[PDB]
Amino acid sequence: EKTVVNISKVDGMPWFNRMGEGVVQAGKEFNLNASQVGPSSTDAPQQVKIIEDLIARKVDAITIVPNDANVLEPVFKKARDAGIVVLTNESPGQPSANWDVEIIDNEKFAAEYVEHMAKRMGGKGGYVIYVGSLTVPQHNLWADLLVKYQKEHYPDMHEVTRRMPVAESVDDSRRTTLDLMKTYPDLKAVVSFGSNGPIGAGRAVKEKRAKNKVAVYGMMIPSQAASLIKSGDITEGITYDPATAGYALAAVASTLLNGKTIEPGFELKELGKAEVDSDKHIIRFHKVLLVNKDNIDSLY
Ligand SMILES: [Cl-]
Ligand SMILES: [Cl-]
Ligand SMILES: [Cl-]
Repeated sequence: EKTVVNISKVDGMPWFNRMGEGVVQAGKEFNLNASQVGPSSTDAPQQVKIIEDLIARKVDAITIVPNDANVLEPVFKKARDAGIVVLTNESPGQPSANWDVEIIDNEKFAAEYVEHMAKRMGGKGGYVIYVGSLTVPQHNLWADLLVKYQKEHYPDMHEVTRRMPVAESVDDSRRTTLDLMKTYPDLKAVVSFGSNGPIGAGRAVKEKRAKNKVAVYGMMIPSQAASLIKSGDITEGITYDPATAGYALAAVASTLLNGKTIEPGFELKELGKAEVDSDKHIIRFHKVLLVNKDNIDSLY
Protein backbone atom coordinates (compact mmCIF):
# COMPACT_ATOMS: atom_id res chain seq x y z
CA GLU A 1 0.00 0.00 0.00
CA LYS A 2 0.96 3.67 -0.47
CA THR A 3 2.59 5.16 2.63
CA VAL A 4 1.15 8.40 4.10
CA VAL A 5 2.58 9.94 7.29
CA ASN A 6 0.99 12.84 9.16
CA ILE A 7 3.05 15.03 11.49
CA SER A 8 1.35 16.91 14.33
CA LYS A 9 2.64 20.09 16.04
CA VAL A 10 3.65 18.16 19.18
CA ASP A 11 2.87 14.87 20.92
CA GLY A 12 0.96 14.45 24.18
CA MET A 13 -2.09 16.52 23.20
CA PRO A 14 -5.74 15.41 23.20
CA TRP A 15 -6.18 17.60 20.10
CA PHE A 16 -3.56 15.78 18.08
CA ASN A 17 -4.61 12.37 19.41
CA ARG A 18 -8.02 13.08 17.94
CA MET A 19 -6.38 14.12 14.67
CA GLY A 20 -4.57 10.77 14.57
CA GLU A 21 -7.86 8.91 14.85
CA GLY A 22 -8.87 10.56 11.54
CA VAL A 23 -5.58 9.65 9.90
CA VAL A 24 -5.93 6.01 10.94
CA GLN A 25 -9.57 5.98 9.73
CA ALA A 26 -8.56 7.34 6.30
CA GLY A 27 -5.84 4.67 6.08
CA LYS A 28 -8.57 2.01 6.42
CA GLU A 29 -10.88 3.65 3.90
CA PHE A 30 -8.30 4.47 1.24
CA ASN A 31 -6.05 1.45 1.50
CA LEU A 32 -3.11 3.39 2.82
CA ASN A 33 -0.32 2.53 5.20
CA ALA A 34 -1.06 5.59 7.36
CA SER A 35 0.44 6.77 10.59
CA GLN A 36 0.94 9.96 12.60
CA VAL A 37 4.18 11.10 14.21
CA GLY A 38 4.05 13.56 17.13
CA PRO A 39 7.17 15.66 17.58
CA SER A 40 8.73 15.88 21.01
CA SER A 41 8.22 19.64 21.17
CA THR A 42 6.78 22.52 19.15
CA ASP A 43 10.25 23.66 18.06
CA ALA A 44 10.09 23.58 14.26
CA PRO A 45 13.45 21.84 13.77
CA GLN A 46 11.95 18.75 15.33
CA GLN A 47 9.47 18.63 12.40
CA VAL A 48 12.35 19.16 9.96
CA LYS A 49 14.19 16.14 11.41
CA ILE A 50 11.10 13.90 11.13
CA ILE A 51 10.65 14.97 7.49
CA GLU A 52 14.29 14.24 6.66
CA ASP A 53 13.78 10.66 7.99
CA LEU A 54 10.55 10.28 5.98
CA ILE A 55 12.29 11.45 2.78
CA ALA A 56 15.08 8.92 3.42
CA ARG A 57 12.36 6.23 3.90
CA LYS A 58 10.93 7.36 0.56
CA VAL A 59 7.32 7.53 1.87
CA ASP A 60 4.69 8.48 -0.77
CA ALA A 61 3.12 11.47 1.00
CA ILE A 62 3.92 13.61 4.08
CA THR A 63 1.14 15.67 5.65
CA ILE A 64 1.77 18.13 8.50
CA VAL A 65 0.44 20.88 10.79
CA PRO A 66 3.46 23.21 10.71
CA ASN A 67 4.85 24.96 13.77
CA ASP A 68 6.52 27.52 11.41
CA ALA A 69 5.88 27.75 7.66
CA ASN A 70 9.21 29.31 6.80
CA VAL A 71 11.43 27.06 8.80
CA LEU A 72 9.98 24.06 6.95
CA GLU A 73 10.20 25.43 3.40
CA PRO A 74 13.62 24.03 2.52
CA VAL A 75 12.77 20.48 3.66
CA PHE A 76 9.37 20.66 1.98
CA LYS A 77 11.17 21.58 -1.26
CA LYS A 78 13.57 18.68 -0.63
CA ALA A 79 10.56 16.32 -0.35
CA ARG A 80 8.87 17.65 -3.46
CA ASP A 81 12.09 17.42 -5.44
CA ALA A 82 12.30 13.73 -4.29
CA GLY A 83 8.82 13.08 -5.69
CA ILE A 84 6.96 13.03 -2.37
CA VAL A 85 3.57 14.72 -2.00
CA VAL A 86 3.58 17.43 0.78
CA LEU A 87 0.26 18.55 2.26
CA THR A 88 -0.36 21.02 5.09
CA ASN A 89 -3.19 21.79 7.44
CA GLU A 90 -3.05 25.20 9.21
CA SER A 91 -0.65 26.69 6.68
CA PRO A 92 -2.59 28.39 3.88
CA GLY A 93 -0.19 29.61 1.24
CA GLN A 94 2.67 27.30 2.22
CA PRO A 95 4.85 27.73 -0.87
CA SER A 96 6.10 24.14 -1.40
CA ALA A 97 2.95 22.24 -0.29
CA ASN A 98 0.98 20.66 -3.12
CA TRP A 99 -2.11 21.86 -1.20
CA ASP A 100 -3.09 23.24 2.15
CA VAL A 101 -6.31 21.83 3.57
CA GLU A 102 -8.59 23.75 5.97
CA ILE A 103 -11.74 22.60 7.76
CA ILE A 104 -13.32 26.03 8.22
CA ASP A 105 -13.69 29.22 6.34
CA ASN A 106 -10.99 31.83 7.92
CA GLU A 107 -13.40 34.96 7.28
CA LYS A 108 -16.42 33.25 8.82
CA PHE A 109 -14.52 31.78 11.77
CA ALA A 110 -13.15 35.18 12.79
CA ALA A 111 -16.60 36.74 12.45
CA GLU A 112 -18.18 34.10 14.63
CA TYR A 113 -15.65 34.75 17.38
CA VAL A 114 -16.29 38.45 17.40
CA GLU A 115 -20.10 38.23 17.14
CA HIS A 116 -20.28 35.75 19.99
CA MET A 117 -17.91 37.87 22.12
CA ALA A 118 -19.68 41.13 21.28
CA LYS A 119 -23.13 39.86 22.16
CA ARG A 120 -22.08 38.86 25.64
CA MET A 121 -20.29 42.11 26.44
CA GLY A 122 -22.73 44.45 24.75
CA GLY A 123 -20.16 45.39 22.13
CA LYS A 124 -17.84 47.13 24.62
CA GLY A 125 -14.83 46.09 26.60
CA GLY A 126 -11.41 44.54 26.53
CA TYR A 127 -10.28 41.20 25.16
CA VAL A 128 -7.04 39.31 24.57
CA ILE A 129 -5.92 36.65 22.11
CA TYR A 130 -3.65 33.71 22.90
CA VAL A 131 -1.71 32.10 20.02
CA GLY A 132 0.55 29.05 20.10
CA SER A 133 3.61 31.11 19.18
CA LEU A 134 4.48 34.35 17.51
CA THR A 135 5.21 32.60 14.24
CA VAL A 136 2.71 29.73 13.94
CA PRO A 137 0.93 30.52 10.71
CA GLN A 138 -2.72 29.86 11.11
CA HIS A 139 -3.22 31.09 14.66
CA ASN A 140 -1.74 34.42 13.63
CA LEU A 141 -3.82 34.69 10.49
CA TRP A 142 -6.98 33.98 12.50
CA ALA A 143 -5.94 36.53 15.12
CA ASP A 144 -5.28 39.16 12.46
CA LEU A 145 -8.72 38.62 10.99
CA LEU A 146 -10.45 38.64 14.32
CA VAL A 147 -8.96 42.01 15.24
CA LYS A 148 -9.71 43.45 11.81
CA TYR A 149 -13.34 42.25 12.03
CA GLN A 150 -13.63 43.71 15.54
CA LYS A 151 -12.37 47.11 14.46
CA GLU A 152 -14.84 47.39 11.63
CA HIS A 153 -17.85 46.23 13.70
CA TYR A 154 -17.47 47.08 17.41
CA PRO A 155 -15.20 50.09 17.90
CA ASP A 156 -15.75 50.06 21.69
CA MET A 157 -14.01 46.71 21.99
CA HIS A 158 -10.21 46.57 22.15
CA GLU A 159 -7.30 44.27 22.72
CA VAL A 160 -5.94 44.95 26.20
CA THR A 161 -2.44 43.75 25.10
CA ARG A 162 -1.04 42.38 21.87
CA ARG A 163 -1.47 38.64 21.40
CA MET A 164 0.28 36.33 23.82
CA PRO A 165 2.21 33.20 22.76
CA VAL A 166 0.88 30.99 25.49
CA ALA A 167 -1.94 28.93 23.91
CA GLU A 168 -0.22 25.56 23.87
CA SER A 169 0.53 25.69 27.62
CA VAL A 170 -2.04 25.31 30.43
CA ASP A 171 0.47 26.96 32.86
CA ASP A 172 1.37 29.84 30.72
CA SER A 173 -2.29 30.42 29.71
CA ARG A 174 -3.40 30.34 33.41
CA ARG A 175 -0.64 32.69 34.57
CA THR A 176 -1.28 35.13 31.77
CA THR A 177 -5.04 35.11 32.50
CA LEU A 178 -4.50 35.80 36.22
CA ASP A 179 -2.15 38.63 35.39
CA LEU A 180 -4.39 40.23 32.82
CA MET A 181 -7.51 40.01 35.00
CA LYS A 182 -5.64 41.82 37.78
CA THR A 183 -4.30 44.45 35.42
CA TYR A 184 -7.34 45.21 33.24
CA PRO A 185 -10.64 45.60 35.08
CA ASP A 186 -12.38 45.95 31.70
CA LEU A 187 -11.10 42.60 30.36
CA LYS A 188 -14.24 40.67 29.45
CA ALA A 189 -13.05 37.93 27.02
CA VAL A 190 -10.06 35.65 26.52
CA VAL A 191 -9.72 33.97 23.10
CA SER A 192 -7.32 31.05 22.53
CA PHE A 193 -6.51 29.45 19.22
CA GLY A 194 -4.44 26.77 20.93
CA SER A 195 -6.38 23.96 22.64
CA ASN A 196 -4.69 24.15 26.05
CA GLY A 197 -5.38 27.91 26.33
CA PRO A 198 -9.05 27.66 27.30
CA ILE A 199 -8.09 25.15 29.99
CA GLY A 200 -5.59 27.43 31.57
CA ALA A 201 -7.77 30.53 31.16
CA GLY A 202 -10.85 28.70 32.41
CA ARG A 203 -8.94 27.55 35.52
CA ALA A 204 -7.87 31.11 36.22
CA VAL A 205 -11.43 32.39 35.80
CA LYS A 206 -12.64 29.64 38.15
CA GLU A 207 -10.05 30.40 40.80
CA LYS A 208 -10.99 34.09 40.85
CA ARG A 209 -14.76 33.38 40.64
CA ALA A 210 -14.87 35.59 37.55
CA LYS A 211 -17.06 33.76 35.07
CA ASN A 212 -19.85 36.37 35.15
CA LYS A 213 -17.59 39.05 33.71
CA VAL A 214 -14.66 37.21 32.00
CA ALA A 215 -15.65 34.90 29.16
CA VAL A 216 -13.33 32.30 27.65
CA TYR A 217 -13.59 31.19 24.00
CA GLY A 218 -11.36 29.01 21.87
CA MET A 219 -10.27 25.91 20.09
CA MET A 220 -10.66 22.77 22.21
CA ILE A 221 -11.34 19.09 22.45
CA PRO A 222 -14.76 18.93 24.14
CA SER A 223 -13.88 16.09 26.53
CA GLN A 224 -10.77 17.89 27.74
CA ALA A 225 -12.76 21.11 28.29
CA ALA A 226 -15.90 19.39 29.66
CA SER A 227 -15.46 20.10 33.38
CA LEU A 228 -14.92 23.83 32.72
CA ILE A 229 -17.66 24.08 30.12
CA LYS A 230 -20.05 22.51 32.63
CA SER A 231 -19.01 24.87 35.44
CA GLY A 232 -19.30 27.84 33.01
CA ASP A 233 -15.63 28.85 33.33
CA ILE A 234 -15.18 28.14 29.60
CA THR A 235 -17.99 29.99 27.82
CA GLU A 236 -17.87 28.39 24.41
CA GLY A 237 -15.69 26.47 22.00
CA ILE A 238 -15.58 27.76 18.42
CA THR A 239 -13.56 25.04 16.80
CA TYR A 240 -13.66 21.98 14.54
CA ASP A 241 -12.99 18.25 14.83
CA PRO A 242 -9.32 17.68 14.09
CA ALA A 243 -10.03 14.05 13.15
CA THR A 244 -11.73 15.57 10.11
CA ALA A 245 -8.50 17.40 9.27
CA GLY A 246 -6.38 14.25 9.66
CA TYR A 247 -8.80 12.33 7.48
CA ALA A 248 -9.00 15.03 4.84
CA LEU A 249 -5.24 15.28 4.55
CA ALA A 250 -4.91 11.55 3.97
CA ALA A 251 -7.87 11.54 1.57
CA VAL A 252 -6.33 14.32 -0.53
CA ALA A 253 -3.00 12.44 -0.49
CA SER A 254 -4.83 9.35 -1.79
CA THR A 255 -6.36 11.37 -4.64
CA LEU A 256 -3.02 12.72 -5.69
CA LEU A 257 -1.19 9.40 -5.37
CA ASN A 258 -3.84 7.78 -7.59
CA GLY A 259 -2.94 10.27 -10.30
CA LYS A 260 -5.98 12.50 -10.04
CA THR A 261 -5.81 16.30 -10.07
CA ILE A 262 -7.64 18.57 -7.62
CA GLU A 263 -9.79 21.39 -9.01
CA PRO A 264 -12.91 23.29 -8.07
CA GLY A 265 -15.62 20.68 -7.82
CA PHE A 266 -13.47 18.42 -5.63
CA GLU A 267 -15.48 16.51 -3.05
CA LEU A 268 -14.98 13.83 -0.40
CA LYS A 269 -17.85 11.39 0.22
CA GLU A 270 -17.58 11.76 3.98
CA LEU A 271 -17.15 15.55 4.00
CA GLY A 272 -18.85 17.02 0.92
CA LYS A 273 -17.56 19.61 -1.53
CA ALA A 274 -14.62 21.77 -0.72
CA GLU A 275 -13.89 25.21 -2.11
CA VAL A 276 -10.66 25.07 -4.09
CA ASP A 277 -8.44 28.04 -4.68
CA SER A 278 -6.03 26.87 -7.47
CA ASP A 279 -4.03 30.06 -7.35
CA LYS A 280 -3.12 29.68 -3.67
CA HIS A 281 -3.58 25.85 -3.59
CA ILE A 282 -6.01 25.83 -0.69
CA ILE A 283 -8.82 23.32 -0.21
CA ARG A 284 -11.48 24.54 2.29
CA PHE A 285 -14.35 22.74 3.96
CA HIS A 286 -16.90 24.43 6.18
CA LYS A 287 -17.20 22.40 9.37
CA VAL A 288 -17.19 24.82 12.30
CA LEU A 289 -18.25 23.27 15.62
CA LEU A 290 -19.75 25.20 18.58
CA VAL A 291 -19.12 23.56 21.96
CA ASN A 292 -21.53 24.59 24.73
CA LYS A 293 -23.32 23.05 27.75
CA ASP A 294 -26.17 22.08 25.33
CA ASN A 295 -24.04 19.73 23.21
CA ILE A 296 -20.98 18.99 25.43
CA ASP A 297 -22.16 15.40 25.97
CA SER A 298 -22.67 14.75 22.30
CA LEU A 299 -18.95 15.11 21.65
CA TYR A 300 -15.52 13.50 21.73
CL1 LIG B 1 0.51 13.58 17.97
CL1 LIG C 1 -3.30 24.95 36.31
CL1 LIG D 1 -9.80 21.32 33.79
